[PDB]
Amino acid sequence: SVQQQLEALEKSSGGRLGVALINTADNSQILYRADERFAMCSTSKVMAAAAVLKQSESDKHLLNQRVEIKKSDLVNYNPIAEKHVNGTMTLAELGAAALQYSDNTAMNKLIAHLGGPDKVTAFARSLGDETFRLDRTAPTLNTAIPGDPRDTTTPLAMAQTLKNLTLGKALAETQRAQLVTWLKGNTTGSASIRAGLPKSWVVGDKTGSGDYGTTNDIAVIWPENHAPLVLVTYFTQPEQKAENRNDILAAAAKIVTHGF
Repeated sequence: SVQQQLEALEKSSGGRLGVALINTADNSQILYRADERFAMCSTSKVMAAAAVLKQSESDKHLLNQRVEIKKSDLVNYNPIAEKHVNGTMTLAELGAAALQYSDNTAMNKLIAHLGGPDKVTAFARSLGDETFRLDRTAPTLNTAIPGDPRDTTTPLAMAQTLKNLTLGKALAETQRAQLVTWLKGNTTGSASIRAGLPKSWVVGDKTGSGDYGTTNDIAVIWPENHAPLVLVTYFTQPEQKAENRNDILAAAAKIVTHGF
């Protein structure tokens, strides 16, 4: 019935829905188009921040390293970085801004620090993720053109990697905890996966939206009396100027976390 419910949701939606839920109680999964590629949009910011966290494991000064913010670094959506023009932000602060506010300047500074989008890909590969690819900086990583492989992954690959990052083997403990803290403090996800869940469940997530009405969210969810769930909900539409549809992500989240 869960499969039927997701099929029905997609049927009405006017787009293409991708879901992967991993239930860490038993490693079971709920999958819907989970091996199809979707543009990640800002969900990719998790991988860039995590790559810097990985580096910080072997450089105790890295997270407090100053990064100069200049007016020319501002792009299309940078609510935190714009406050710091002519000043500095630390790499930790850039991670926080990228994840909790989806700050594009912050994402770009993380990418630049790492040595370019391909370094983020290499980090994902180092985690066993064969699917993730980062090709561009922000905001062009949000073009989300149907069939374009740039800046894409699959729901299952991203769920597996988010699990490894937040609950599993990817990062040292202090860094894992930092990533979790960041995701829990996200400000941009109220109407997405979170809106489909019991209000008191603890959740960390990263949203992403782009053209083609591409509307995404990746989450780690801690029920009150059950093992964590890792959930990726990706959604994209056929027309370039389609509205984004966080409601669909909330609906999908409700479907797959029910009976629980």
